[PDB]
Amino acid sequence: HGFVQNIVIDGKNYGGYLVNQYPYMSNPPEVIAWSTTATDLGFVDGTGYQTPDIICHRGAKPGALTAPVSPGGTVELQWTPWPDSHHGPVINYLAPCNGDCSTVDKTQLEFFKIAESGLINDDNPPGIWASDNLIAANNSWTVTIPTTIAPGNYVLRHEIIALHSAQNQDGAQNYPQCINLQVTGGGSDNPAGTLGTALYHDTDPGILINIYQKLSSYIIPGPPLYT
Ligand SMILES: *[C@@H]1O[C@H](CO)[C@@H](O)[C@H](O)[C@H]1NC(C)=O
Ligand SMILES: [Cu+2]
Repeated sequence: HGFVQNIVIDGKNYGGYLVNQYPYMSNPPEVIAWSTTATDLGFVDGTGYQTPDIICHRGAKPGALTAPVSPGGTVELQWTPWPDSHHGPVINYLAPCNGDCSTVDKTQLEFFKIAESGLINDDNPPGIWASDNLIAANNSWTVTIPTTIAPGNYVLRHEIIALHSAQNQDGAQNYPQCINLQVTGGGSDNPAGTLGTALYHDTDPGILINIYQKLSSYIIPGPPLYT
């Protein structure tokens, strides 16, 4: 259980959507982060993969603000302290807003994968995952925005999937966090985009999986990485 508390871009903090404060507030602040109803700090499991909840988490609505990112610049997302138990991949997708991200229909966003990290080492099952990398980096993930994509406004959909219960149907725990970015530079790729509700299915080999046994490979779920 956890959520993105803060985002660092070009030497300043953009406060995140504090899901344990703002939902109780009724005049909460404008942020670059999407609002959610996930006040349990919980997940979207396999029962929700073909519901709108999977896109930017349960009941999610666009953030009011959009953060400019320098060309090929870094977006550092800072989580609440991530449990060692919650082993699994950290995956990053962009969808174009074709306009102000604050007014987009989330149901029509088309995501391309810009980064994935999965099973790093399996010497000691369940092993060392991207989630363990995120913990070792004091609960922060660094995303580099490609230079080869068309500039414009994009939703960054940032996700940990926890696999600690994933040996059972609908056991995998998706933690998607969305923020609004204004990508800059000279690129011109418009990568083939996957609907939120076509990202994952509940029987994918990276999703329905027993992590506690020796694993020879791990197929990171979601569409193919763009390069
Ligand atoms: C995280 O930072 C704290 C100090 O702020 C430190 O005590 C902790 O051990 C750090 N890093 C890692 C890899 O644990
Ligand atoms: Cu949890």
